[PDB]
Amino acid sequence: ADCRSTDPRKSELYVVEGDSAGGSAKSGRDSMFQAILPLRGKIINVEKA
Amino acid sequence: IGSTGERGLHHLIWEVVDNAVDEAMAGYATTVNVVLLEDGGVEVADDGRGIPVATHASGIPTVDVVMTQLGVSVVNALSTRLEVEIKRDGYEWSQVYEKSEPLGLKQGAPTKKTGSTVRFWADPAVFETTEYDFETVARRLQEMAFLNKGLTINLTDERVTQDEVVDEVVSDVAEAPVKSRTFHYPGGLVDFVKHINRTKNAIHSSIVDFSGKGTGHEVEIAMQWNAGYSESVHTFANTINTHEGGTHEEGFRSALTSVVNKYAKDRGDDIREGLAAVISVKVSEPQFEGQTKTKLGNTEVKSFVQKVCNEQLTHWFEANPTDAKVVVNKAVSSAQARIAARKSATDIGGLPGKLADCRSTDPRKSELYVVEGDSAGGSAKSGRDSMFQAILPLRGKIINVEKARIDRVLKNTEVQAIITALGTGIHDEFDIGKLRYHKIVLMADADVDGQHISTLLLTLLFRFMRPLIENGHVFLAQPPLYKLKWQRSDPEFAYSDRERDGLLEAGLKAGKKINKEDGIQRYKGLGEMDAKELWETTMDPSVRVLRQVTLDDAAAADELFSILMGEDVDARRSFITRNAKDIEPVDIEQEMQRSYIDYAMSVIVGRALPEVRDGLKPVHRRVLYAMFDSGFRPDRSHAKSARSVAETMGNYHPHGDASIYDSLVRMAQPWSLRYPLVDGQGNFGSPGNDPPAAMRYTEARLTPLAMEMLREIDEETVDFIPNYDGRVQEPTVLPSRFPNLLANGSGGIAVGMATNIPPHNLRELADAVFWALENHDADEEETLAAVMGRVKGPDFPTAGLIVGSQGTADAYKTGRGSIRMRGVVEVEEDSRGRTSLVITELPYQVNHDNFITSIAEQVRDGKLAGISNIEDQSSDRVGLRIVIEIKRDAVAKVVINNLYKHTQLQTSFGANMLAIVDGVPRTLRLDQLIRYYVDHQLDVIVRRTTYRLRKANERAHILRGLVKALDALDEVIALIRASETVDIARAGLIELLDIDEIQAQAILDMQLRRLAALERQRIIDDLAKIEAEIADLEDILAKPERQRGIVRDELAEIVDRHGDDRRTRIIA
Amino acid sequence: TLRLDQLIRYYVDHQLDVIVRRTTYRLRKANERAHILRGLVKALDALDEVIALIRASETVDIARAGLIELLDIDEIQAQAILDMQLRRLAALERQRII
Amino acid sequence: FDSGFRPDRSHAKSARSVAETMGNYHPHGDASIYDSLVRMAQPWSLRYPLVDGQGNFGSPGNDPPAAMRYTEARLTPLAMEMLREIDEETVDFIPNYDG
Amino acid sequence: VEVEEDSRGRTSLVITELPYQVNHDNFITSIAEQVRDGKLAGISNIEDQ
Ligand SMILES: Nc1ncnc2c1ncn2[C@@H]1O[C@H](COP(=O)(O)OP(=O)(O)NP(=O)(O)O)[C@@H](O)[C@H]1O
Ligand SMILES: [Mg+2]
Repeated sequence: ADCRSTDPRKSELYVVEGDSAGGSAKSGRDSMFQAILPLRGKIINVEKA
Repeated sequence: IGSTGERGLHHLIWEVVDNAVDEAMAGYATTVNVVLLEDGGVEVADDGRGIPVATHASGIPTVDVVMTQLGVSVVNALSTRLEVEIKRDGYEWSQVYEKSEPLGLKQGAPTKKTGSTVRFWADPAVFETTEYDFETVARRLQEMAFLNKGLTINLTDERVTQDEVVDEVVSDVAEAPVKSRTFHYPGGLVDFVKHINRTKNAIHSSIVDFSGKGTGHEVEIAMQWNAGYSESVHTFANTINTHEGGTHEEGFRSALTSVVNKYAKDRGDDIREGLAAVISVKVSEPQFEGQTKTKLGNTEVKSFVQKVCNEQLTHWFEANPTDAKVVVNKAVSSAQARIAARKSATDIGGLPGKLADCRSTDPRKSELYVVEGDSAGGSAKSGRDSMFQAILPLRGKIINVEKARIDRVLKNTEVQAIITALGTGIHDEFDIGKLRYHKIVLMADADVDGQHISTLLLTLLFRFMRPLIENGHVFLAQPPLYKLKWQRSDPEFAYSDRERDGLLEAGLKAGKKINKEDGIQRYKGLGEMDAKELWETTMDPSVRVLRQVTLDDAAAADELFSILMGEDVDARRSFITRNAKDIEPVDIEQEMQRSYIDYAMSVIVGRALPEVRDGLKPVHRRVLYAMFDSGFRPDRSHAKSARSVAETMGNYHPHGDASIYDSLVRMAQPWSLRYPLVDGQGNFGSPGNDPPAAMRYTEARLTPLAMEMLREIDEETVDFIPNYDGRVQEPTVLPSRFPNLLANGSGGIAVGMATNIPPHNLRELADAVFWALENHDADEEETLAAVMGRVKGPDFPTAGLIVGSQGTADAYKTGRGSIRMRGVVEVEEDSRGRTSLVITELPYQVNHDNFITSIAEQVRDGKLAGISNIEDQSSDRVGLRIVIEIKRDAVAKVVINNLYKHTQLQTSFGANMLAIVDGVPRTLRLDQLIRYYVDHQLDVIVRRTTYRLRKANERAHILRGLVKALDALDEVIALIRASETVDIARAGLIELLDIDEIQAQAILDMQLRRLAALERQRIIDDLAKIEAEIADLEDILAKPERQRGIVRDELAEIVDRHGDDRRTRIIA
Repeated sequence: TLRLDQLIRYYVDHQLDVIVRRTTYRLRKANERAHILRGLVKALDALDEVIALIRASETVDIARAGLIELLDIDEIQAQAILDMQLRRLAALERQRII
Repeated sequence: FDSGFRPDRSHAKSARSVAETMGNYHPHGDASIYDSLVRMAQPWSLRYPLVDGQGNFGSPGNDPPAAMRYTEARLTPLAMEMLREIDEETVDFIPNYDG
Repeated sequence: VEVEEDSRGRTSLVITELPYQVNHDNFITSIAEQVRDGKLAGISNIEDQ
């Protein structure tokens, strides 16, 4: 859910999980400089991987 | 007669009709009129010769002689009244029989015209039911006209309710600006095979027809071969369906095989594989053997039919060789396909651990019980008597064998399992000798699942295992209907509705105690019953009642199964819409019909269609009510979603939280409902691919609009019915003080039929309701004109645009129309001259995240061009912002146009005005939806006024009772103190003051705080307060036009505080 | 990870705690119910005057504070009397309270 | 216990006992709850069963129990001793999922 | 395990009890497969009575 702002200085990335606060973080945000990455699946354990 | 139930009750009709038709079969009667009467009788009129009226050999008229002997005599025997009108010998007669008593034949008017008429009323003191199945009757008469090439049969049903769908072809549209059917088939058996191969879709075009005159008989055969996978070879011996077989069948088969071998020299089950044929024999002295009274014995008929078939069959192949060629290219295909089918080390093979077989080696004393795994799997396996009972629990899904090829049938595990248990083969490999259990007891629930399974198995046994039914090895468990649960005594089990009252009264009268709300248990599932209960009530031979599945007409049963289980959706749809207001030998065609309708409707009402009155399916209704009754009103603070889900799950809808929360959420989502019924808190997803948060996290409560949906439900404004565990009462419909169906819309597909109603504006809808309220006495044609105009079209929450107004006017005037929807795109240039189209509005039901991707993948595969980027800049603060970057070479106007072309940015909404009107699925016009809602609202008001009057004359009685005690307080208090017990004090009150046991208990249960001066005056003033209300509601009842007004004003108020400005703009 | 004795003793210990926690609460409740019955029994002796008082006061709050002026008791004890249903003033039921 | 399903009183459908747990104590999917309910009802599972069931409660084989709408279940004389005087502040209490 | 017989003359071993937590139907299965695979010989038949 990318923000308007092109400049990374003023940009902001919010990493959620769609199941938790995806739908709502997407609504609440100042879309001018805020982007939402709702994690919609199972993340792996990258330790001994 | 055969049965005291429905099976035997119909046999009377056949015993009457069969005489009238075998008169037409003599060639004297042209038309037979069959009338199912409103009361309970049956009228069978005809234009035959006339029943012999004059005095017989005995001395009493021949009409009376035929009515009390061998036949039709049994009709009069089992009749409370049987009238016989005869038109013969230049005059017409009366002859009436009162409870089988031949009273007298009065000769009136001189009729030079011939015929007869029999009107008989069945005895309810003898039969369980006196209600005849129209479809059962309808089907058997249809074949009666097929067998006789020049006869008309006219069936009419009188007891048809004012509204109900009567039509054979139920119109997919409009339906607006006595069930009758006529049978006449000039083709004969030719017309019959056309009817058979209608759906089967035949290879060749030439129907084989030939007639064989006999030395004491007469045969007629019609044939056609199909693409289909089975033999539809229906046989008849004197209008009787010889389903078992007989010499005419085995003579035609000999002569048919000895004909297909002569034409194989040119260029068994094998041949027959395709064929749909009809053998119609006439035998002078026919005698039938068989386990059923069917199966023609007559050995000379074999030699006659084989001689007729030999000569006439070869002849067709000689004269029509071009079709004869495509016949053998199906027959030899059948051979090599089932040849290849044919074709392990130290194996038991006997169903590993998916069955629990009986100790008994002998099949004669052995019983197999086919149960559903989760239904009676464990309880049957344990309750049983292992010495002779086996349990095959079906742990899986059963295929709809009806149209499928024997390949997919035998693959399906649950089908494959059954065959392995019985031991007998399949079609060719089938040998009844190998039968391992001499009783097959199918046990399944009354629930929508159990009925769905019964249909599936009765389809299978009828097709792939017909001998098992005929020989009478297939049964149906008859489990208890009720469990009368006494407090001190052990429970008694009732199987009948009548039997319950029996044990209920007698038991109470004998001095027993039962709860008078939840005291009786109506079973729905076998899962309910304990192991012990299961043996004592439905498994033990010493107590049980079984139901023997008997086939009574295979040709009519072929029809029933080809409709409900077949591939013809429009025939099936129609049947459902017609039949919507719905030890012992049982008919297959009637169990199969009841089980189908019950399942068909449960899946229709439950998930497919909204009610016309309140627009909801039961789940939403049950969420809203559990919420209301739990007190999650808008005044009070939100409750965790889980709480509402739990309250619905535990009391009204006991199926997994899954669907319950899924509906709760939809009613909360402002992009889902035009007028949201739920007021949510937290993450309730997005119009993209974002789900809502867990039920444990989100919170919801009713909206003040949903409060109008519920408004005064507690005041007996709707009919309540007992919930799944008959512990509480659940409403059949919600009051709906605003028109929910049209206001919010409705979608849904289930069992062939689907609905798709759009959402509308409440303000525009109130206008049309006020018009209907006011202009209460106006024509369907005028009121439809008025509703359109007030209502200017659908008003989607997601807003957008409605392009044109034909599909809009279509769906209003018919009930089916296509509504074009478009999205609002704005254009904004950058800073570096880079233009970009920004989607601000998208049509209703288009998924946001699924849309962006569509464009992305369309651009990726070249189908979309001039697009360099897509961004979702949408938030709650800046609405929808799907930002499409367009190239500097590309023209923004054409890109906007190409998106309107390919993508979801433009999509037409297909409207379907389907709704459950009086339990009947119905396609409706805008005015009908309006007038049915006003109907509801006017009922709601009188009912509300009724309860209010009752619940006031109730209170006033008490208050008058209390006031009486306040003035007599010194006496009242000095009395109570002197009396030793409460009941002694209560008796003294009824003495002292002329009051009721209820007015006196009001005094006793009265707290001391209520005696302080202000509170006495509170009771004094309350009585005169309530007495003023009583005066009013008496008037409200008295004046119906005053109630019409209440509706208007109460609804204006709702649109004056909750109505809103039109979201989507209608354009052209 | 525990031996058999570790499990037996941790059990016994919890039962011994369950008893004291109960007895403490039972006693805590027994004195609560006692002061109430003490309140009502006191009111049963003055019953004539008690009844005379309640009806002589317009509101329940004048009657409540009047029920502490009359009988030397507390607001919880005075609310126990006011909420007393008339039925509880028949001979057998008055004897149940005493 | 809180819902009053003592062994004195008649059997309540499993769905009522399930809905209550899910309602204000454990707000998850009914399967996890009902599965626990069913275990305490099975005499081949618990040596001393805590649930007095009624209906198809599966088998020690591959037979599942019936739907929660069908089976009925209540507490056991022994499970009553497990809850013996919980109302009497014999144990510590904590606030539930919503509080 | 009890060992009944003298019916037709043929002997059989009837399992009257099984250790705690063995799935009955997965056990009958287990035996039957071993028998099909030859791994368990002598067993001519298995059934839940
Ligand atoms: N419309 C009719 N006109 C003249 N005679 C009739 C008519 N309908 C019935 N009958 C006569 O009524 C008689 C009595 O009926 P019934 O006892 O059923 O004998 P049946 O028809 O020979 N045998 P069944 O095969 O059992 O119907 C018949 O034998 C006919 O002769
Ligand atoms: Mg007859």
